[PDB]
Amino acid sequence: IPPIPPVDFAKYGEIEEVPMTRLMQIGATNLHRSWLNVPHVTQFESADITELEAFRVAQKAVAEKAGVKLTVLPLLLKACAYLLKELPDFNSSLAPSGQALIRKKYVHIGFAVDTPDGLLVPVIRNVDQKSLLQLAAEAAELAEKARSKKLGADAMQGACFTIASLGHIGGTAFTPIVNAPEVAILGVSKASMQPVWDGKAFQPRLMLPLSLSYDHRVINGAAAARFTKRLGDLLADIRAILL
Amino acid sequence: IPPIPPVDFAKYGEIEEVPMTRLMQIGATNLHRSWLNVPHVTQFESADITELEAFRVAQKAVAEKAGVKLTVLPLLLKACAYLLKELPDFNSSLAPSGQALIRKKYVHIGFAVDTPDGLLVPVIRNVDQKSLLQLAAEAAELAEKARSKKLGADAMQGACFTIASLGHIGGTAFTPIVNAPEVAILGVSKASMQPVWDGKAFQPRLMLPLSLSYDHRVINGAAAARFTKRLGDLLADIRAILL
Amino acid sequence: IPPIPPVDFAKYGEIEEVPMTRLMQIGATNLHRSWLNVPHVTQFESADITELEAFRVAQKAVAEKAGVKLTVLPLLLKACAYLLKELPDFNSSLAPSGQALIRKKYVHIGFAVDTPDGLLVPVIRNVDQKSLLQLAAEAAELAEKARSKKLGADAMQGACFTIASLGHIGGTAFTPIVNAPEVAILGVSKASMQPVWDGKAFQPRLMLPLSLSYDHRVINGAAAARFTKRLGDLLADIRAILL
Repeated sequence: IPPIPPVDFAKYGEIEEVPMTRLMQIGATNLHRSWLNVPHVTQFESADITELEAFRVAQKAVAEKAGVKLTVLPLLLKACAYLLKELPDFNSSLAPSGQALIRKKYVHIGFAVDTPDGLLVPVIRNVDQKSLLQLAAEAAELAEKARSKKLGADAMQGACFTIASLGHIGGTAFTPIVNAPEVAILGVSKASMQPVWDGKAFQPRLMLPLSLSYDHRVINGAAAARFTKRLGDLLADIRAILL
Repeated sequence: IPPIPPVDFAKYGEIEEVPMTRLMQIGATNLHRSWLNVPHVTQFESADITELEAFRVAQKAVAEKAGVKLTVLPLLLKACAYLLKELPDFNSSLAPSGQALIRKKYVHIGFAVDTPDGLLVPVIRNVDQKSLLQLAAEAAELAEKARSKKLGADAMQGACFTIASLGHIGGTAFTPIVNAPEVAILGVSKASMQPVWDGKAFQPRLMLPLSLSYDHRVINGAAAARFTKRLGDLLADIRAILL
Repeated sequence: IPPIPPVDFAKYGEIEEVPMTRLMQIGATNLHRSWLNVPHVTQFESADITELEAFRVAQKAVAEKAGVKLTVLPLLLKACAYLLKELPDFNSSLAPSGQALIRKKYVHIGFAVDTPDGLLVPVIRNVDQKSLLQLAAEAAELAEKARSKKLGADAMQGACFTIASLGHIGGTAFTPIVNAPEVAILGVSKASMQPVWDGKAFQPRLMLPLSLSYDHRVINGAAAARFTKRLGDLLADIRAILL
């Protein structure tokens, strides 16, 4: 692939060289390898989380009694695990022969933690089997170990899917890059009060922006549209996970 | 381009190998070839289809008398054909010498049909010359043949542009991949009632999300912004196609 | 990278060959080189410019007395220059060794001008040091020279960042391509009156759509979300640039 021509940046003013941590360099390589290997499409959707939010906030007592903080992330992890089982092509990878998908029968999900040294994506194993306060505890632990460089490379392996949440900082939507060999990554941005037509008038609903990027070789437009539609449906009423 | 390292997925749990149809493999190759060849940009726009929708629904009698279903797709195909003639760089392809555009003087448009075996994009020839009930009939036929594997490879050729509609499933917008050697593809998502400022107050208008991806080597930002603006203008009042 | 198969386009109808200006061909090459080199992510945000707009319009007298037109572009250039200093990783480039960032201590910003011959991106040097009417005058001059082929290649060099504004034509958002070796580009689309929840009811605020594409090897999701959040914050109240 043609390289970018070097420029003498100091011809234009003062420059300074800072170096990249080995973590950034690793990260840089993996993103570039994914970019050139995966033809990316991003499907955008918004989910009504007004009732989910009310639930979160009411269970503040129980979560503190348990010592966990219950954010949107365990609710997101539980719903994507239910969906990764319903729509199995999202829980799979392209076999190196280019002619088979390896469908995984397990659901481990990674989530992006941005640390000073670079991006880490710890993996919670068997998300489909853990409860909201279990995933809350564990997500929190893995993030603290990630920040404190105590995350062992074992916990960075064998994910089937990645959630990347930037809702705590800002933004309306973004187009994340698939962590190949996974086949999809869910970006989540900031929730806002939005007018939503109730058939007769506009009601304020709290809306969560979702950005699903996927590997278009494995997932086609209709399948990905159906995945963010079911996810918006499960987040609007998380009780559907019970049936 | 650096390959993705193989992972032993069975170290993490049970896996299963399903194979890809030849159609998926073909599709996989073509998308990857487009991805690496076309520097992609997506221009997003929303079009007011309140009046278009009213028209569609009122002509339900005539369409049933004709045996056709009149969806948004023939209305979309007629407007893009008028525009492909107004803005001819969208109806062209980059010559293999890298230094000429081949402007096509015909308008054939493909539309994406997602079938079990994979994606098919049948082509309606000379969309600029057919009427809304003619394109309605023909689109329906080609889709049935596509699903029923009776679509002959002849009808999959020589398109100038592609419409990919996922409005029947969901989503707010997506970033489609250009089917090279074409130079653009229109993605269409779900219509929603939206408040739109009338100069004095917010009126509910039915808004259609449009996502134009284009080949930035051939089309620059201003030209693509002008294309989705004219398309939003023609869909808001389809009578402008008459003049 | 696998080439696109040639098609005999004349099998389908009349075709015509128009040639590409040398400018388009140069442009075509540079975009393709960026595309294959930079793993791109776009972060979308909206900024409340109601008060900025009021200010613009009230200073119409002063700007005309000075002979300049004061558009949104000098306001945008001043805010990104303040931010390029606050968040220095956006004002830097990846060193050819792949293992260092060259942080620039100067702020020169380019802006996209679409001319008949192709795209030109003139550079205003030391944007951080010039005033709103100075940047207004200079932006206007450079654009006229760009259109009139009088722009000397000197003024097309050593930019740290690019603003690409299509707000004067249309669109809701787009995904621009990073001009490598820069690490980010801000796309700006059309402002619309939008309902924005004031804690109790929806107020019409004039909202500007921002689309920040970045080089994900150098900038991670949280940093880019923080950059468009600070930019939305500075545009909502440009007086924060004074402190």
